[PDB]
Formats: sequence, structure tokens, C-alpha cells
Amino acid sequence: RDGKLAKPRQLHNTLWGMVCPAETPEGHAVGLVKNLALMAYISVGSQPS
Amino acid sequence: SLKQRLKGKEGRVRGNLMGKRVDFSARTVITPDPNLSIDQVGVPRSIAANMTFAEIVTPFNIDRLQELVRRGNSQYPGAKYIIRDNGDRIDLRFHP
Amino acid sequence: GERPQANQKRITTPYMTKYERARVLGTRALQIAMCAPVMVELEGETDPLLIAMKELKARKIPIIIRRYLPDGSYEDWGVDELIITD
Amino acid sequence: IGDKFASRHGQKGTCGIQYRQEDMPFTCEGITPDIIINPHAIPSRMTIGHLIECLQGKVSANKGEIGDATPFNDAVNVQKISNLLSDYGYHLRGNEVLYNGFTGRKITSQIFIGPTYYQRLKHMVDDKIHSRARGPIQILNRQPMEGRSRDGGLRFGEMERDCQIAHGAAQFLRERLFEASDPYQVHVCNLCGIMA
Amino acid sequence: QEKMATNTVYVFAKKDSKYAYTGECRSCLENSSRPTSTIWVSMLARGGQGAKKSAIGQRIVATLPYIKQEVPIIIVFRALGFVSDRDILEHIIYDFED
Amino acid sequence: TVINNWLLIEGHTIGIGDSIADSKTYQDIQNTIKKAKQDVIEVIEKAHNNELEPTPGNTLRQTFENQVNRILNDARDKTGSSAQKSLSEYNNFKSMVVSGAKGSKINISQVIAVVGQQNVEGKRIPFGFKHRTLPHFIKDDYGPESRGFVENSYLAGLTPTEFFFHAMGGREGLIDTAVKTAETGYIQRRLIKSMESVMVKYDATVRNSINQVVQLRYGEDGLAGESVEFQNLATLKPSNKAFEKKFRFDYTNERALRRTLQEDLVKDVLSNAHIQNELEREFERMREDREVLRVIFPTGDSKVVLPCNLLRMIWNAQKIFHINPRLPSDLHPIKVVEGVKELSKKLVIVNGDDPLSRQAQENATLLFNIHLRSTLCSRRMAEEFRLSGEAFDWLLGEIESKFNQAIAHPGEMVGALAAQSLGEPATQMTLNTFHYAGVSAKNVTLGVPRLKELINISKKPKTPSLTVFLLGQSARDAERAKDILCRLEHTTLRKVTANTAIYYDPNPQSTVVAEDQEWVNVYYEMPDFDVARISPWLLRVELDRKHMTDRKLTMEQIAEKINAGFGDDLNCIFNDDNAEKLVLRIRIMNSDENKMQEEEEVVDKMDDDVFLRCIESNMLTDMTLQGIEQISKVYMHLPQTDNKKKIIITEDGEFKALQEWILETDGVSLMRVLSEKDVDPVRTTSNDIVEIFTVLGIEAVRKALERELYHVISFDGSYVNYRHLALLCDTMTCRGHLMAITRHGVNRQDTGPLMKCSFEETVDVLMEA
Amino acid sequence: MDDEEETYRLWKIRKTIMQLCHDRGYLVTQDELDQTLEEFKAQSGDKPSEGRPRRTDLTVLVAHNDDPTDQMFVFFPEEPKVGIKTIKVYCQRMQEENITRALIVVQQGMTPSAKQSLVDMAPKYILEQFLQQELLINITEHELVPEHVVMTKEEVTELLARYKLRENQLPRIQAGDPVARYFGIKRGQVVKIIRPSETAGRYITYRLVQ
Amino acid sequence: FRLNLSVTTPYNADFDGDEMNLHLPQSLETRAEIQELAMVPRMIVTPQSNRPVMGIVQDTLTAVRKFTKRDVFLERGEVMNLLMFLSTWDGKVPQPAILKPRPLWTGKQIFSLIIPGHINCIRTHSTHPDDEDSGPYKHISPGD
Amino acid sequence: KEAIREHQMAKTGGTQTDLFTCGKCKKKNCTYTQVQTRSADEPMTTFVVCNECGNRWKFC
Amino acid sequence: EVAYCSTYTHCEIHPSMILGVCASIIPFPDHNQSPRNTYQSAMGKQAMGVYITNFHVRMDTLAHVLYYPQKPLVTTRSMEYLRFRELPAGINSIVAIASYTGYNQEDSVIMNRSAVDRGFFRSVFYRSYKEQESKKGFDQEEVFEKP
Ligand SMILES: [Mg+2]
Ligand SMILES: [Mg+2]
Ligand SMILES: [Zn+2]
Repeated sequence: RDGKLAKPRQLHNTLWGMVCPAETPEGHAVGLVKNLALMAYISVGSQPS
Repeated sequence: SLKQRLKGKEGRVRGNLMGKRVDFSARTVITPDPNLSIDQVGVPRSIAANMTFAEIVTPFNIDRLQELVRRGNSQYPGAKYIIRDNGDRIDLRFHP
Repeated sequence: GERPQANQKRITTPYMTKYERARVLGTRALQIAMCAPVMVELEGETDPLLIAMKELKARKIPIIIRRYLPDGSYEDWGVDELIITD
Repeated sequence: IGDKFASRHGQKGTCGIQYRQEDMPFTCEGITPDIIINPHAIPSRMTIGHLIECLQGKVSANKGEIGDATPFNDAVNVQKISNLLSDYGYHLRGNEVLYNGFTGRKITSQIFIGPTYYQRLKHMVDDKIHSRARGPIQILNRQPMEGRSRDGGLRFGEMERDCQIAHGAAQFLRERLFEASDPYQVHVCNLCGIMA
Repeated sequence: QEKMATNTVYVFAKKDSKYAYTGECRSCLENSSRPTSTIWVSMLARGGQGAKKSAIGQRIVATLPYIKQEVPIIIVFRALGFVSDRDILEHIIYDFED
Repeated sequence: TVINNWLLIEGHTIGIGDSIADSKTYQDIQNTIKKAKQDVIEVIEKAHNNELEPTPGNTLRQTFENQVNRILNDARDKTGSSAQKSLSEYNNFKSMVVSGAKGSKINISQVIAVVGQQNVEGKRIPFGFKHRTLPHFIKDDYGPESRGFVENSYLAGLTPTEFFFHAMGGREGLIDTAVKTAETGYIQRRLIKSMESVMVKYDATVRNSINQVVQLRYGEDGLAGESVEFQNLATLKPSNKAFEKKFRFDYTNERALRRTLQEDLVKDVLSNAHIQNELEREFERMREDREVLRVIFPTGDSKVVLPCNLLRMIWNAQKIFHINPRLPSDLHPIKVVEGVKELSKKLVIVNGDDPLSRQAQENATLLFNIHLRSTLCSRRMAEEFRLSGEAFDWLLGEIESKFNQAIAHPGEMVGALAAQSLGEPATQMTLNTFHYAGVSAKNVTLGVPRLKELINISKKPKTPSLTVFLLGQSARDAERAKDILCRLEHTTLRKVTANTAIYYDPNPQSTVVAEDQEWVNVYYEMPDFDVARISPWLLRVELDRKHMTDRKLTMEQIAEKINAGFGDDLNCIFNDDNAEKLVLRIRIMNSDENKMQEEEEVVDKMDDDVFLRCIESNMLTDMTLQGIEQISKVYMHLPQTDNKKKIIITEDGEFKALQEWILETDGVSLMRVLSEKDVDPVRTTSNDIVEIFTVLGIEAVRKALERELYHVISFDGSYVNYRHLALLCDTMTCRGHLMAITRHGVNRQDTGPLMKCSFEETVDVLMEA
Repeated sequence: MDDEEETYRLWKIRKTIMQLCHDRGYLVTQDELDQTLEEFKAQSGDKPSEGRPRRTDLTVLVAHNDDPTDQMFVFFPEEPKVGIKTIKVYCQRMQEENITRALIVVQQGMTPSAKQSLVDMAPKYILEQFLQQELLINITEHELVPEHVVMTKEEVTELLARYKLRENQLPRIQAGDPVARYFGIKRGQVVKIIRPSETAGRYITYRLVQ
Repeated sequence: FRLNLSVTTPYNADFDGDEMNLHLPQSLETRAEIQELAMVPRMIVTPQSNRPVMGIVQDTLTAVRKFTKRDVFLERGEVMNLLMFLSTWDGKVPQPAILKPRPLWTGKQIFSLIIPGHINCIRTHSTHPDDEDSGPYKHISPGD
Repeated sequence: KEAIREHQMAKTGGTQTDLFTCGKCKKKNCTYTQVQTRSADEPMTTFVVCNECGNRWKFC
Repeated sequence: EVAYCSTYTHCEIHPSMILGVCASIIPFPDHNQSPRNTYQSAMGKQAMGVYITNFHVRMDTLAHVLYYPQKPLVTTRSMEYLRFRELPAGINSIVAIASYTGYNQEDSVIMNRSAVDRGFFRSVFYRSYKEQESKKGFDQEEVFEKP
């Protein structure tokens, strides 16, 4: 939405270990739909006080 | 309103003139069969139990056409509906 | 007389096309199905698609092909004057 | 026959045909196969992993132990696994010969037999069908209903009408738009063309 | 869903229109209301006037929030209590010996 | 059915045993890859030592990525050739490749030997993880296993560092497939809304929906396309000596019982001067169709497509009548000549009365008449084929029967056929890895955005191109060919200037610069009478010497251009190109009359401090030495031997290649390029369409647009008939103006009222009508 | 520039305008059509010094055609921007000489007050307007330009009275085509086009000038 | 929808689940029009690229080159079984290519029974081993 | 003059594998083209287009 | 002995951690083609098989269970923690690669009629309906009766 016109997705180097590369739908939503790796923790937020 | 129904945004153009629905059709799942001929297409038994075809009654084969009418609508080799000359569309299922 | 000009000079080769073969086989099959006198001699068949096909090879179908020209005129053609292509 | 299936390796395949046990080939003791897949479906998509499960399942069946399928191991799944299969009394490459189920002649080639785990998709072949001769017709435009949920007709896309022009069938296209679809007639005056 | 990391100054390439560079950077609150507040600092790509200054390519005129047109960024330093070029240059870089 | 039933009793399976190579061969496969790794390290070791010679045409980093491309390509092709000989014919895996299915030589190495490089969008794997690709590798490591290349195959597994790289290539072909699939329903839908107007009528001439003659006959021959077969003309003979010996033959043969066998009728017409004139004039007509053939086919390709294959119809008659060289065949000489003239009279498809209609029939079937006369010649029917009189009589009745069936059926709705003839090859692989290299760059966009833009016909294309040809000495010499490059290239003045500084020079004769003191002092012939009240602020510029040797420029051509741009009120001076650097000082020309507060006027015209800043920023952009502004400055040479162009004739008659020096630009200014010297204005074409209608006209758009669409199909791999490429150009260029035939340009057309409303307007059109 | 290289520009535009008239139907001598660069500076003494009306001596008057008309005065102006003063003088030389057609070539452009009288001028008179930027090179020598042959009145009437080809059925073309301006065609005439075909050999088509 | 493999090639469809529609005419004049126009015995060679669309690949391609292999020699009981499998047959058993000792047949004699005795196709072969020209041109060695 | 002369010699590429033999000029000036990966029902084939004399054919 | 660098700070837990839920089901994902591995995640999601334990308390419109949920033989140790061997999606059918009669062309297989009669992938179509008995106005409402 916020940014278009000639902006492909393809594959990025930071996807290693964080997002499963071989897990995407076969329809028109390929590449746009992301997932999560097997062993990965999501940050929840903390106070750096 | 009145313009949207005819402009083309799913109105009387794209949704009717450029995209309507017809009758007498079938759409299943294709399966490979090299043993058949180049024109022998697959026809299911459940689909054939509904696809009808209005055939005129000719005196050259009036005996064969009468056999399908006498048997009724109880099996495949039979007739379902009939149409007379004036327009009488008589059914054979609930016929006395 | 101001439009039909088939009795003077004809430009199209006298040969039946694939479009005219479909209409002749379709129109004749509808007439025979409505109890019509058979032009040829019947040998024992009831298929309306086969009766019109047998009469096409015998060139005995009394029909005249009226090919409308795009300029406004039209030309006439007969069954004997058109050789079928298979 | 006709239902949509799939596989664990990615080579999905619907139910083509089903024969009896006597009409299918067999090995020596009487091992009749359950699913026959196209041998040409492997080089067309480079599905080499499908042959690994078909060979690993045979070695684990003769031993009786759940073999690990780690894709990053050092056990060498090429020579060590092949040599272990030949010790039980079979071929080391996993290839076996079968017999003809109709005449009894030995097969020239070697059928690579072995167990393979599959799945089953949710695509009923008897639920996706849609056929009707003459049923309920709408009143807004005198057209069939939506689909099978309300007993209607099939979709007529624009690509079907565009290609029909290339065939030159004017009478067949008129039937799908006027005759066998929306049959109606309107009386038109002679002095004027206003439909009233 | 997924969004871009806020409170981080990033440099992008925007050479499709009359601009050349774009420094998009958000400024959302921690846990209060976070009204987005995206700081748009772009660099134009125009070059050549005629007879006035003939140095429009060295301008910045960033797009401050709410603001209609583009205003220069050096005017904001005059409102922050710094009216000398020695103090403004100190905010940019801590070593002006280059 | 018989083949399918035999497969049950035979069998053809596949497994692990069908993917094992030789034991001694597999040892050499892994050793060959290790030898290629030492060659890559040798290039890296020689690159960091500052001693490697870059490739002329690129930089240093662009050369390293090119040198390693041929190393890894030869490494994956040498190991694949060794695995081809190891697999025997008994292996069922090779039978799938030899038969011709979804598998070739590259599919064998990717599962046994080595996969290869997994490039992305043509280019190699970029850096997006702190100048790296994966954290498993160290910084500044240009290894092959860390840049997408997979050293293993689908048999011994893949390393974790290579499994992530190989997965990127599969995602490129999967995401683009879903995007290209959605474009099929939008491009094909647009073509059928405008091409459905034209159709084939009954009077040969192709018309439309509003009764307008578009063409004179379908396919420029009045024949169908189903009977067209890839034939072989076999007329463009290199050596003219063999062309006369093959066709022409005289009766002055050896006395050794010649002209007595095979044909038992030659003995009756021995030494006949009446029949000699008929055979001598026949060869004269063959020579007329040969010299003009060079102009009709300047490319030199006799293998074209024509209906009614004469190579099979003549040979088929030899089997029925049992024709063999060991049998005398009596052939009549006059019957062969009369048979061609009699058969040519039956080829009339239009009116036949006035002499003007006969001129439109010979040229319409000119290619078919030459192919029929050359094949059914007087000697070809008696030496290569050796046909008798009965074999030639029945052959004339068979060609006329097949020609009648090859005639296009009048009434074929070509409106829907021509629209699908272009959208069908577009669904193949138009935009999928720019494989077109040709020792050049990635010029000329080819793919999905090219077809969507050519139909919409915009004002300026995305990537314009214009190939420039040369003749004279430039077609064989490299020094004269590069001399024109200096005039055509848009050399900006900013690139020439290396440095610019503002100095304070009070006395112009005694400057403060020590290294440039004697240069401005020895020059005394300059009228230094009005230089005492000029601008004291000095604006000295510096010219780069490395740029002079790369573009070939002088010092006398720079000062004569600066003073001719701003005006006469601008002084310029320079020094010779033999000192330490190229400098150039500029001053003003003060009239010394009324340029010193003559009329006061508290407005201030222009301050001296800011006067030099405006000129310094206006000369480095607006002022151009030489070249066109709208042609960029990129250039690249293409091999003339590669493409089939320039086929000249010699004293012998053979077709040889003529190499020269060609270049390509990046502009559409066709009027200024053709106006240059030495450049040949005959074969100079371009990919633009708008400038063709302005410079040349609509008569050249039909010929230029057809060649652009033919180059797309020639590279995609598919094929398109010639009768459909000429119809698309004639349909759009029918009104005499380059206008979009789609929705963007329909109000200006003169079509029916019920047709313009079908473009998603309806109400907007019916209200006007 | 404007020294020695300018001689090749004046020599190239002279060979182009001579082939423009010979392609229509005029007869030009072989010596005038076939010449070299050194021969152009010897027919009447070219470039004696610097600064001279070089565009005035280029006045030619051909008069060789089958149609007994001939007399076509061709003159080149001297000033770049041809104003209304030059048009009033150029129109006086054609009244005393009583020519048939004119051919003027303006360097840059003209004035709006003079471009209106150039098209109208007189109902029984036709004046041609060219340009130096388009006559420096011959656009008819390109490989994508077919053979263009003009037609007469009797050839158009006979063609439309054969296949019953109506006037609206024939394709149209605009007046902005430089090909139509190369021969000076008028609105309402058919121009024969000879296009070399590939799968045929020679394709012939006809178009109407709208 | 059981169909032949030769029909799936022009449609370029897959049997994985790609649904295909099948209409039904309700007129006598329309059945004769489709039978003489929109049919697969007639729509073989397309005018778009003067080449046929019928393709014979996958399973119906490997068994063709293997049946004509030099290492194929059918027995006597397998010839009569394949003769009955023919849809049409005049009723003339061909002469065996090998008379002694055992009456056997070659791998190309049975395949030649389907092709009529008045059509041929040479020159075009498109192989893979051996060598592209040069080789077979030496001493004129046709075949294989 | 020798530095700018060698600029139009190597260009940006090379190709020319020198394997296939052309049947029109008894020379081996042919190149390869890795085209057709999956396609549809059409089998993949490495197209061979000869540089000189203008020749091209199919590998299968 | 042979190492270009010896300054490592972190290390991966297991090379198979890059896969996901459906990606860890296919054995040896490296030996197969890279785009073909992405189709498995779309097939395993829209497939049949058991998913929980209590089958009599759930009433979903789309529910398919298996009579004999047999665990796969050749499996990975990564799916042991994801609870996959207890709730599979099929059985270990013996698949023999063969041509048979050429009826398994283009994404199709040939099965045994006698094997299906014994319990080869026998599922039950569970579909639940619901009808709300709401009001229809002031004095208008629905009444469950038997007219
Ligand atoms: Mg498909
Ligand atoms: Mg398929
Ligand atoms: Zn060659």
C-alpha cells in the first residue's frame, strides 16, 4: 500500500533462519504471504528504564 | 441508480452481454484415456441422467422413438419430456 | 438485375468452402426431419445427418447459394457448379 | 475415479483408473502394488526425493526400525543404505522384476517398488459437478441461477465468445445467446420502431 | 501484519519525479497514542535556473508534517534558540575539520 | 492402441539404479570441480595485487564478474560431457531424453554432476547482508559456493549455504508466473475489442465493419495458411558456373551415343534449330528471375514457406509408376515448356479481360511462379527426377487439384484469428531472464512491458535505440570509424572540466598563481586596453587531460565555442597542452563608457561576487560542445557477422559477409542522425514508431513495425506466419495516422455507434448519438 | 564551421532537389545529375572569398516534360525567418514570368501572417513549401520506403470502374506526410504504391489523399 | 471426462484438477455445423504458424523409439495378438522377415502395418548420438 | 591512439563455444542458447544459431 | 588443519531449523527442485486427515477423518515435537513406479479396486447445519411443528 510501482519482492538475505523459504501458497499470493521459522521467538516489548 | 446498471460496472454489459450463463452444459474433472478415439469424449452416467435433447418425431423411426416414451423415466434408455405440435409439454414421470 | 451479376463474369473459383458445406448439411437435415421428399433413393436409414450427407454427394439438392457481396451486390451458385472438398 | 489427490513430495495425481488385483502385475511372492505413478513424472520435474522415500521405506521394512530422514546427516544414504538392502535378500539398487497380470510374461524393465506416504486433498469430484437441462430461471434478465447451490447455469466467459468468432459459427453462437439461453420475442410496429 | 521500523532514519532512492533522494523517518510514541508523525526529508533533482541564483540543486526544502509546501530545514534551527552558524554546524557533525 | 498395449508387456520404469554413473567417471567429476576452484582463486589473487587487465568496455568490478562467468560455465559443461558417455543405451533415464520430452542435457548434470549458477534477473547474486549474502561466510569472500552457485547435485544433497541460494531461483519463476497469468486476461481482452472489425470478405479484398478496403487479397496471395509448408527454393546458388551446368544444357554433347538413351525421342529432333530457340529462351527467363531475386530477398534465405510442396508431390509419383534411374523415360521437350504455361494460366484468381488486371496477377504469384518454374524445369524433370511423359501428364492434374484446396475460404472471420495470433506467443516466455547478450548491454526492453507499451503507442519509449551504419573507409578501418564518434557523442562540458576555483587577481598581467604566471604575461598581442576596469574576480577552470585522450579533443575548439554561446561580452584564454595542467581563464568585456553607476538606479544589476556563480553553473549544463541532447551518450559495437545483414554481390555470384563498424545510440532524433556524413541513410532503422510518421511517414510504419514484431518471435523461439504480421500493420495504419486503435483512440474513428459504446462507455456514447 | 564544410551541405541539397523533379516526370541531363564535389566549384566559380549570397546563385529553371507546360521557377530566400516582406516580393516574380509551380525552401520558419496566404494564394495556382532540415538527406533512399508512383486522372477513373471500389472504401492519408509532400500531391488523387512483398514478390496497394 | 492424449495436447490442460466445460447443442442445424467445422480431425494444422498442433509425447513417445529398437524381435504368438488390436485390417498377414530357423519378426515390420503403402517421410530424422552430418556423409551410410 | 583503438575489440561478452559444425560453410562458427526451461507440452531444445552465413536449426 | 578463519562467535542449532510446519513434512527437501518444494505447503494445508481427538463434540461444516490413521515410516525427528506422528494424514501405501497401461498420464495415478474395498483412504464427510428460530415482526414468529 504505502509504496508501489516497480517494487518486486524476490528473496532477501535476512530471510535465512527467520522465515521459512519453502512455505508459500501456490496462487497469486506467493511471495507476499510470509511465515515463521521452526525455532524463532517474537519480541513483545520492554521498558529500557 | 440507472447509469451504473448500464455503464459496465457489473451491469447490463459486463454482467449480461459480456458474461451471462447458459443452459445444457457439464463441467467435471478430466482423466487421461489413450485407449479412446480422438473424438470419444467422456460422458458420466450421472450427467447423462439429466442432459436431454428435443428430437422431432419422424415416421421413418417412429417405433424406436415410441419405445423410449413407453418405458418412462426409470432408466437410461428412455424419454423424460415430450412436446407436441401446438406446444403441449407433457411429462412422462407423473403421467397416469 | 442491378445487383445479381452471376450470368456474366464470376470471380470466385467454383468450389464449395467449409462454411457452405456446414449450412447445406444443416439446412437439409432440418427439412428432411420435417417430412420432406427425398431427392435420392432411400436404402434404409433413419439418421437425419446421414440422409443430407448422401444427397450432397449426388448433387441433387435443389438449393441455390446466394453469396452476398460486401459492396452491395450478390452472386448465385448451384450445387452442380460447386465441387465439394474433403 | 476422478477425485483429486496429492503426495508428500509434491507430485499430485488424481484417480485415473482402478483395476482389480488380478488385472495388476505382481512380484514373486505376490506383492501387489497399491498406487502406480508415471515413471516420466520424475525427470519432468526433477523430483529426486520421491525415489529416496521409495528406497528408504524398503530397507526399514526389512529391518523393523523407524529410520531417520534427516536431510543433513553423515550416514551416506547412497552406498550404505543400498548395501544394507542386499543383505536381507533383495537387490541393492532396489529394482525388482514383476510378472504380467494378463499373459504371464516377465517384464523386461525393473519396477522400482517401495512404500511411499501420501495424503488426500479436499476436492470432491462429485461435488464440483454442475449440469442442468431446464430448471429455475431468474426474472431480472431471464437467466439461470447462480450455481449448484440454487440450481443454475455455468459461467460463460468473454474468452469463450471471442474464440467462437474465429471458428465462424454464427448459428452456434446465436443459440448460446438467444435460443438455448434467453428465448423471447418482441412485436415491433411498422410505422415506427418504438416497442410499445 | 508487518510494518517498517519506526524512529529510524533511512535513506531511499526516489528519482522518478523531480526529486533525487528521500530520507523517510517516522516518530511514533512508545505507549501513549503514537500519532505516526512521519518526517519527510527529500532532496530535489532540479538543476539550472537562468539568471537569479542558478544553484537550486543545493537546496533541501524538506516536507515537514502538516505543512502545505516545502520549507527549508535551516529555518527551524533559528527557532530552536540557535542564531549562529557555529552552533548549527555543531549539530550536524561533531568534527568540522573535513 | 498397439503401442499402448505393448508397453504393458515391455515395461519402462525409473529408480535409483537409473541415476548412477561410472565409478571411475565420478572420481573425475569431483576432481574437475576442484581444478576450477583453483582457477577462481588465481583470478582473485591477481586482482588484489593490482596487475589484472580489465576487459575493454567495462570497469574493474564488472570484469571480475565476467571472467568468473566463463570459468563456472566451462566447469559445469565439461563434467556434463563425461556423464553422457558413461550412461549406456540400456539406461531408461537416457531414453526419456533421446525421445524428446521434458528433459535434455542440462537436466542430467543438475541431478548427478553439478547444477550450475543460479543467477537472478540475468545478473549475479547481489549483497544485502552487510556486503555479504549469508552470515556463515567471512567478509570480502567472493567464493562460488557463496554467490548462488551450487557445487553439488540432487543426489549427494545440498549444503545449508547453497539450499537457500537455489531456493531464490525457484521463487523468481513462481512469482512471475502468477503475474504473467493475470496479464493474459488483460492483454488478450484488449486486442479482441479493436481487431474484431476487419474480416475476410468474398471479393478477395480484406474489408472491415464499415465497408472499407484494407488489403487487396488475404495473405498477399489469396491462399490459405493450412496448406503452407516449409519448402526449399534452392535457387540462390553461390557459384554461377554450377547454376548453368545444372539447368542449361545444349545439344552439342559428345558423340559417344549421347542424347540417345533415357528419352527415345531426342533422336528425332537431332540438330533442330526450331526447338533450340525454345530451350535457349527458357534459360534467359530463368536468369531474369535470378538477378531480381537479390532485391526481393536481400537477406539470402531461400528456405521460405510456400503451399503445395513440390518436393513431395513429384517424388510421390515416382513410387506409383515405379520410377528409377535404371529405366528409360521418354520425356517430350515442348510438353515441359507448354505444361508450365498451361498450368500458370489456371492460377488466375481475379478478373481476366483488360490488360491491367493481368499485371496484378503475375506480381501476386511471382514467388510461386519462380518456385514452380525452377522445380519443374526442362532438365530437372529429366536428370534429377527422370520422369517420362505419363508421369508428367498426371502431375499437372494433381498440382491444380491441390492448388484449389489451398485457396483461402472466402468468409473466414480473421478478426478473431489475427487477435489470437499475437497473444498466443506472448504467453510463452517473453519476460523471463534477458538472455539476449551479443557482446552488448541489456538495451531494448523485451518482454511484458514492451508489448503493453507498443500497443498503447506512447510518445517516448522506455529504452529507445537507433543503430548507426557506416560506409567508405569506416567499414574496414577503426581509426576513421571512431572519428565520427567524437561528433555524435553528447560530450557534456561538465565532464571535460576537472576543477573550478574562484581567485582574486587584481593585476591581470601579473597574476598571483606561480605555476600559471608566465602564460598570462608573454601574451601581449591581445588588445589589453579595456582590461583595466573589468571584473577583478577570477574564475579559473581546469580541464582533465585523461578525458582529452579518451574523446580526442583539442584546445582551439573549446575557446571558439564558449565565446559563441554567451556572447561577445566574454573573454577567454588558455595555454598549450604541454605544461603541467590544462587551465582556462575567463573574463568580461567592459565597454568602459556607461558601466559604472552612469544612471545610478538603486536596483543593482548584477553583483560581481555572484556574477561568476551563474555562468559557472550554466556553462556546465546548457552549453554543449557537440552532439545531440536527446540521444544520451551510450555506445556499443555489435558483430556484423552475427546478424544476417549486408549481402553484396561479387563477380562470381556467391553470398559473402561484409564486416564493418556499427554503433547504437539511445535517442529518436532520426532527422539529425540521417543528416550526418558517412552514415548510410538506407539501412539505418530504429525501434521508435512516432518519429517514423514524422520524419519518414505512414508508408514506412507498416514496414518498420512489422520488422519489430518479427524480431520478438525470432528470439522467443516460436513462429508466426507472414500473413498475420502484415495484417496487423495494415489494420492499425488504415486511417493514415498513428493513433491508438484501442480504447484510448476510438472517438476519432468513424465506426458504428454500437461499437464505440462497447469500450466500457455505453452511456457516454449513446448520449451523443 | 561555416568555412569549408558548408560547401558539402550546399552540394548535397542540390542533388536532392534535382532527383525530386526527375522522379516526378521531368528530364534532367546526366551531367547535371552525376557530379562530384570538385566539379561543383568549377561550373561557375564557387567560393571566391568570404561572405556572398550563395543561396541566390542556386536558382534553376527546368523545362523538360511530356506535358507541354514546363516553366517552374525555383528560388531560395536569403533571410532565415521569412517574413511578410519577402513573400510580397517572391509573388511578383511569378506574375511577370508567368510560371506554373513554385518551390521555396525556408531555413528556420515563417510568420503566421505569411503562412495563411501560402496555402490559399490563388485557386488556379499551387505553391510548394519545403524545409532545409528535411532536404539535407534523401528520405526516399531508405530500405523501408517503397516505390511511390503518381497517377493521372484517367488511371483513377478506370480503377474505380472495375472492382466497384467506392471512394470511402479506399484508405485515406493526412497532408502531413513528407512522402506526399515529396511529389506535391493534391487532395483527391490516388497514388500508386509499389511495396516489395516477401511471400509474393511485389505487392500493389492504393490510397487516397484526404 | 475420459479423453485421448492427442486431444489434451492442443488444449494444454492438466489432469490434476483443471475443470473443463462441455456444452450441448439443441438444434439439428447446429450439430451439422460443428461436425463440419469445430472438430479435431480438421483443426490440426493451424494457420498461425503453418504447423500442426497434435503432439505425441510422454508415455506415447518412449515406447515408439523402443519398439523400433534393433534389440527387439517379436515371437509368433505376439504378432496375431497385435493384428486383432487394429481398428481396421484388410485381412492379410504379412510375410515374416526371418524364415529360418524360428519364424520371427523385426521391430519395424509390425509398426509398418499401420502406415499405408502410399506415403513416406524421409530426410528429417532429428537424432542425438552419432554426429551432426559429416559422419553419415562418409561413404554414404544411411539408416540407423 | 592505441588505448582507444582496443576499446572496440572485446566488448562486453564473448560466447562462441566452438562445438557445433555448420553445414553451409564447412566451419564450426556456431553458438548455443539455453532456451526453453519448462514451457508447456512443447519439449525443451537448445537452439543452435550459427553466427556466420546466417544459419540456425534445432538440437532435437 | 584447513580453515580460512577461526573467529566464530555463534553457531546454528540444527541445519533443519530453516524449514517451517509444512516444509518439514517432505523428506530431503534439498534433493528436490526448489520451486516444487513450495507446492507442498499448499497441498498439506488443503488435505484431509484427523486433526484432534474428541470427534463427537465438534460439529464443523468441513470435517474429514480417517479410519486408520497410520503414522509414516520414513519420517524426521523434527516433527516428533510438533505432534505429527500421533495425528497423521494418510497411510504408507506401497507405490510401485511403473507404466502399467499408460492411464497415469500427467498428474494422475492408478490404484487397486480390491485395496479400496479393504479400507484404503476411507473418509467420512461431516457437515453440520444450523437454523436460527428468530422473530419475524411484532406478532410474527417461527413455530416448530409438523403440519
Ligand atoms: Mg494444465
Ligand atoms: Mg499435461
Ligand atoms: Zn555458418
